[PDB]
Amino acid sequence: CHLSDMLQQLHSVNASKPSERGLVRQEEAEDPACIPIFWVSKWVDYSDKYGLGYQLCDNSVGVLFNDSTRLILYNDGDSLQYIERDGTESYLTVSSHPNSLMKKITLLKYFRNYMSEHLLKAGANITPREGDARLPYLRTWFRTRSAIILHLSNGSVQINFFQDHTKLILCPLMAAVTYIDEKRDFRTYRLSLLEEYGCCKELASRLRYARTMVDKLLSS
Amino acid sequence: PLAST
Ligand SMILES: *N[C@@H](CCCNC(=O)[C@H](*)CCCCCCCCc1ccccc1)C(N)=O
Repeated sequence: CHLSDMLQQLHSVNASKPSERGLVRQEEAEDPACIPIFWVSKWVDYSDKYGLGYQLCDNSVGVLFNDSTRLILYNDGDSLQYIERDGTESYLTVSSHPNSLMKKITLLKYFRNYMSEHLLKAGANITPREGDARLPYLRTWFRTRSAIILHLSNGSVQINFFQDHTKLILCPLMAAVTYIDEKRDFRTYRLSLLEEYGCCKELASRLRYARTMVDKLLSS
Repeated sequence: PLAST
């Protein structure tokens, strides 16, 4: 599936030792056609009580509740998507929703209200690529000493590093990685071209770490 | 609770 493909793609680049080239030509691996459509722009870890709330770059909001269910509010402010633990999806609206979801809608709004007003948008300067097509939800997440790892249902894996605020957005369908550096500049690369042309030690180190993180996701 | 940047 997506994670197995991502692992293969990362291993292939990492095995090639991209930073150890005679002449690294990192810029030759850039491909703006592979810029992602979706990534996580902000998040709140309230997992001691309710779960993890997050906002995607399209200003939609989601919550992965502690009971392994998900509720998504589209950026129109009314459309909802509810995903049961099985993955069973239901579409509804805030204006017309079963009373059984009132509590979870209320929790999502508390998350939304906080995030719209008070957190920075990751990738605020990134224009998504032109698309056609499905809104993803948060499948899994965890935190380590160095990063928070966010796995979306479209296969994308996002890794936000705590120390220096650098970020990776990995897509196994594009076989691409977007790297946001500490200055918030960003580049999108085709992983196969990073294997061909190489890259700096900073990006190579984060791609080695990313492979370790995908191993963790695979082990659930 | 923890927050993004
Ligand atoms: N990076 C920001 C500054 C970040 C300051 N830190 C945070 O905002 C971390 C998150 C703090 C906890 C918020 C918890 C409340 C969530 C809402 C909720 C959900 C369910 C029930 C009740 C309440 C910057 N601007 O630089």
